[PDB]
Amino acid sequence: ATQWIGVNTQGSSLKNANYDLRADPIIPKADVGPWMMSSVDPNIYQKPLF
Amino acid sequence: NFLTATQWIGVNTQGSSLKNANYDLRADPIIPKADVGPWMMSSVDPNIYQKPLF
Amino acid sequence: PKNLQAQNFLTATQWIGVNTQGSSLKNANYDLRADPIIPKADVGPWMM
Amino acid sequence: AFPTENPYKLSGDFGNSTLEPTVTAALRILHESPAPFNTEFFSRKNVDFIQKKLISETKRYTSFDIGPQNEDELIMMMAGIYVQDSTFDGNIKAGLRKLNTLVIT
Amino acid sequence: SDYNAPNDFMKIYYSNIVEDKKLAEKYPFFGTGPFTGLRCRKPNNVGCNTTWVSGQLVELTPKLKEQIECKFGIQYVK
Amino acid sequence: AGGLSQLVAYGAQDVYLTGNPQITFFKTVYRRYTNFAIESIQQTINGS
Amino acid sequence: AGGLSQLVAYGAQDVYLTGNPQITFFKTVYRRYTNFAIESIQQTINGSVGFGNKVSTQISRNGDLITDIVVEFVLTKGGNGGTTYYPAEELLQDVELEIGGQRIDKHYNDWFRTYDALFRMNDDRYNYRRMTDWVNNELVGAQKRFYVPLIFFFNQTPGLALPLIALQYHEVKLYFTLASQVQGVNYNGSSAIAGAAQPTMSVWVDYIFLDTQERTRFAQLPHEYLIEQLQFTGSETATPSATTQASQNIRLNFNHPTKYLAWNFNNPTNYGQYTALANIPGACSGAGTAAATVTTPDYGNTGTYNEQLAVLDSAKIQLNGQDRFATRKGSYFNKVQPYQSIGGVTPAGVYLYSFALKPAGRQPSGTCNFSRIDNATLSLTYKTCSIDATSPAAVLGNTETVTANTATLLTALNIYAKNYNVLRIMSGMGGLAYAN
Amino acid sequence: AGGLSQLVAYGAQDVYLTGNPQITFFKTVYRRYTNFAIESIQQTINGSVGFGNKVSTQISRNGDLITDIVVEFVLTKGGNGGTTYYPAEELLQDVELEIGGQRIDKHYNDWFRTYDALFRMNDDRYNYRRMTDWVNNELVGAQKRFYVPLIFFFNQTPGLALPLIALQYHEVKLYFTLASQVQGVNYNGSSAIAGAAQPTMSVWVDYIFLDTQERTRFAQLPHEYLIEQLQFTGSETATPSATTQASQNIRLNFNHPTKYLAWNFNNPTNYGQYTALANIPGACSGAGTAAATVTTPDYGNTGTYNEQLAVLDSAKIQLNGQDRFATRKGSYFNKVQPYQSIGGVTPAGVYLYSFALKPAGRQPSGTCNFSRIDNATLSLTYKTCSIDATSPAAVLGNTETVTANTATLLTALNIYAKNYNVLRIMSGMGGLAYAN
Amino acid sequence: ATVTTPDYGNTGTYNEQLAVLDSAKIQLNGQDRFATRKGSYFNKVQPY
Amino acid sequence: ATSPAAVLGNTETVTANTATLLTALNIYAKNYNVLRIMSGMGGLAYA
Amino acid sequence: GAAQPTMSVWVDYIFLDTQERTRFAQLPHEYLIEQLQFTGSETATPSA
Repeated sequence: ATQWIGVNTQGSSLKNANYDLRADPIIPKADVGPWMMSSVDPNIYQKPLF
Repeated sequence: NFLTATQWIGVNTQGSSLKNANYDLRADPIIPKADVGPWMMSSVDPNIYQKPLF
Repeated sequence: PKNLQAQNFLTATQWIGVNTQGSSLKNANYDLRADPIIPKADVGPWMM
Repeated sequence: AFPTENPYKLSGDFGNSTLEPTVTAALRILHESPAPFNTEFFSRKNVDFIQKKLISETKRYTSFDIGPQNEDELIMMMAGIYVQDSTFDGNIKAGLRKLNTLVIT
Repeated sequence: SDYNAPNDFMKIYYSNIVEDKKLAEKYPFFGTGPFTGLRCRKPNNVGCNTTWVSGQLVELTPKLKEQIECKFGIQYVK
Repeated sequence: AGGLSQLVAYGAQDVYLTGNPQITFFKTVYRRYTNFAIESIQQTINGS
Repeated sequence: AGGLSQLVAYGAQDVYLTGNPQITFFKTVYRRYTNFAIESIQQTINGSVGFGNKVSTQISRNGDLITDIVVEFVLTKGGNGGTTYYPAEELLQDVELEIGGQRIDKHYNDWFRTYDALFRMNDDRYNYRRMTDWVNNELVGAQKRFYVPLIFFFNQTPGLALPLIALQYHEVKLYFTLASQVQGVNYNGSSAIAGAAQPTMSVWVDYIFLDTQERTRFAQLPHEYLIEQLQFTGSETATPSATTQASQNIRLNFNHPTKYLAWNFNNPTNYGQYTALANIPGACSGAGTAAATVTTPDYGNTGTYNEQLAVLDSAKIQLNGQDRFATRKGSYFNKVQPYQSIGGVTPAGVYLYSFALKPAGRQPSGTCNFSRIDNATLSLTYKTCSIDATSPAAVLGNTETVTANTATLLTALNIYAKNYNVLRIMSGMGGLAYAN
Repeated sequence: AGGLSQLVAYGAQDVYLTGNPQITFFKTVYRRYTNFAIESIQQTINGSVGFGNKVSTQISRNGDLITDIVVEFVLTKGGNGGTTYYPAEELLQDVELEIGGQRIDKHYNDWFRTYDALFRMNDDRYNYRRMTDWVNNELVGAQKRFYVPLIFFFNQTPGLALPLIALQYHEVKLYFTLASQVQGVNYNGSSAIAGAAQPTMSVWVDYIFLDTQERTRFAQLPHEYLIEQLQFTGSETATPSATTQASQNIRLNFNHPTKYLAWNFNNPTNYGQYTALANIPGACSGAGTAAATVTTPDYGNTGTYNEQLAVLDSAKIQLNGQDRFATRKGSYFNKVQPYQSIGGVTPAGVYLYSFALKPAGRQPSGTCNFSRIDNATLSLTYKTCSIDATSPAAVLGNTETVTANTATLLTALNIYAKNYNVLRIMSGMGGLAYAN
Repeated sequence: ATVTTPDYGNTGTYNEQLAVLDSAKIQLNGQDRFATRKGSYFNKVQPY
Repeated sequence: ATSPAAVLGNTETVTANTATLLTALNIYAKNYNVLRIMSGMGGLAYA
Repeated sequence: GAAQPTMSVWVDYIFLDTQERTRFAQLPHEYLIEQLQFTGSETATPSA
């Protein structure tokens, strides 16, 4: 499979990154509208440290 | 004999301003006013009364 | 030669540029619109 | 010996399309708005009648089997005869009877 | 501004801008000819007899028909 | 006037061109394709 | 790394480009074609060949289909370098095409010059010039073989090939008018060149032969081909010398659906001169030195690109007494319209207005039908011919509304229309479907 | 003998060519189309047209959809022949397309020059230059009408024409910024030209008029157009005169499936200069004689094909720290990628790397989607700028790793990303699907 | 006689040779309302 | 303008050199509107 | 000899308590805000 080169785990997640030490709350990708669809990811912290 | 109140356009009502006007002579069939998505909505009413002459 | 389903015999060449009857109407559609149909009762010498 | 299906210059000439009906095309060249007389005469059911009537009558007069005729030429003929003679007083059936008679002849 | 308050997100919108929801549900079609600009039921100009007043399109309920008919010379011909 | 004077000047002769149309020019549909990437890679030359 | 890195980088936007793939660019499958062979055959020219003579050829049913036709001439040049300008194109004054005596088309030498000016492009024009001219500074006495491909509907692509099989009763014939005057070959300006030779002429037809089952189908089936035709008649115009920018309303006598209207203004005595002459390079014999005379061109450089020496200021077309577009300046029709429609470069003095999105293509793309237009008018405005043509300081240093005093010689007006028809062939006979 | 002798030469190898025929080349089939008419209509400009001024125009709804748009300028030249270089598009400094209050994209004068320099070829590039510059050695004081076609997603092909009837609630408008300094018209280098006239401008929009049946569908049905847009942010470079080859890593900020990245290096003090100036023919003002000065170009000849004067030595594109391909020399991006991707000639100083097979077209053919790349970097290596620009013996007599000392002035880096988006139109309102 | 000061009591005249306007046209939404007329049309015929 | 020979005997499209003084352009329109009077107060119907 | 300016952009961030952060992150919001519309024009300042 073409990811034999390695998984791009960053994806798009840092384009609008969280620079806080507190994790951002999860904001689900709910109905938006036809002219302002985004393509980042929420970049949820995997370890909140709290 | 009062001209303002009719069946057609109704009572005490002006057609308001026209923006994004149809400069063409064609009817430019009306697309119903609706809000499709939360952003970049227009408050311009279509030129409803522009006669289907063709 | 009887199975002539691939043949196409009609040729409407005499019918291009035809007016309502033999008059010179400058066929050209000068009126940029609909031109609705005029009812025609076939009563000749005296219309009614 | 002979092919029974024509590799037309334009295949699927009328029918097999949703962009515009046959009637609208006729109305443009006529420069006329829709009316019951126009919408019946240039209808698919009337064109189908005419195509089948021509195939059956030809086979009755001759010994030859013919298929449907070039529709582009037929619709131009229908509109041409229509303009030259479209006489009715509102009696649509009587007018179509005369007009279809002229197209078939 | 109050903290212990409901989130007033588009509530004014849903009640006072939108698309005349209740009217449109009962009257899905638009006027086709001389009465273009009025909303009603059925194609052409049939399931109608609606009116436009100083603000928005409204249903011409018998109460409104009388309030206007008794004051203005409208014969309300269908 | 303008583009309208040409649209009304429509005749029987146009059925071959615009009658019962099959395509338009102003609403193109592009074909979807198999995803690929192009890369230029150094080869090793064997010899002097 | 590399391309694989690009691939594993995918997302929401991508579905619009690669979801549920329909084509793969790396698996082209070629279609199998009915067999055929191509050969070139020389036709008989009936009539005396020469300057001012008219000859014709009745084209033989040597093959099954006819496509490309090339007329060749062998000429000896009567002048030196720069004295000729498409001498084979001028000589071929016109070509008339008949099938069964029915006129299908007719092209003129000036149309060939306009066609080169508008629709030929991509170094084909240079090779074309090589076929029609002396392009290497050749001297008096040089002999050269010239080729003037014909540009009828069945000449430019096999898909419009004219069936020979299906025409058992109608002959295909071409008529050729050979110019009485060809610059640098038998005349230099208006003066005859003593000893000039008469041309050697030959008409070559390329035939296509079909295999067994295909040629059978061609004999059995009717044929409908999309036809390109030229509509033309010449007229006179009025170019003013001073104080005014003259207008002229020219009636457009056309009766078909068209791709475009194209026109030029020329000096009737100098084949291809569509601009004023001036004492600047390429626009005058002797340009740049005291011998310069702005009444005679440096013929070989006749085609130039500076619209300053062009006579047209603005043009509008009216259809049924209605403006078709707001009046545009001549530069629009010389440069802008052919840019967006053809993608070529048009020399100064030649203009086109299209009705089609792709007037250079075989695929129809929008037409104006002059069978339902009554008084169509081309309204032309000329710029004032006040610049002294002999003074470069003025020739290249003035306003948009004036041109040289020598533009008044461009008295011949040529308006062309490029239209549609359909050639129907059934039961051994051919003819046009539309004859208006 | 003849063609028949070839048809009989049927062998085993032909079952892949002429066996079980699928197509015949002698039967053109063209597809039938909706009736439409083309009209060019003048727009009203809101604001004062002039040097350094900003104006805007709202596009009227006179037709159903928009294809090309041509900006027309009228200029008076303030210098002698050779003092201008595409002044029409340098004046047209910024064009911004806005649909319903949302920006689509914007084009820069440098982008028009790059697009022209990169994608237009032969007859097309020349006719473009004719529309935007003075190309026939014209003199000071001459007046010329210029036409600058716009190149938005809907301007070169009708397939993506913008549907006005589908946009009854949104206004479509263009913003224009005009340059304050235009070489040879308002300024000569940094010096103002006294008496220079202000430009006159008009914006022409190509309107398409449809038939009623197609108009109804367009108005009522939702649409998705697959369109291209330009993304751009400028930057700066540095290259030393001697000791080292400069390296530079510029971080890119692009967001969509991208067809290609094109870039150039320029001297902002002039217009169109993408190479060093040198005392060789056409490479500086006065080149070849004692008056030659390598600080000022021979402006009308600014564009060159001599990459020796170009500053870039080599480059690679890196995505997330992983090289997308191994390092290439500047001449590779100038000569090979446009050879494979476009098929024309790219002048020196203009560089391209394509991700698409044929980015010159509009049918998608391979894209790099930068919305999924965390850090995209263009890594540059510059040539050593040690060659004395004034000595032809050293300028034309040197190696790959060195260029002229005047190359150090090409301090601006302009990277243009042409990429895909989706234009969604629903209930008379427009805008783009993705925005990041 | 002067031509800088009128004979004020006779200011109103009928000779269009002293008029400013050569021709006029009215356009509505970019379309002509009628074809161009000379100034005398508007002074003599429309009021007729 | 001072020579009757040139003023009263000239062409269709040429006027007096003194016409250049008529620099003020005055364009009038007469339109319809409606005066509504209710409860002692009047005003325009259309704005 | 004039020096180039050196820029620094400082942004005042608010750190909210946790409960309010949830309200902001997941609930939808409207703000009634100002914006500026601007185009340039030319004056007609007279002389004497």
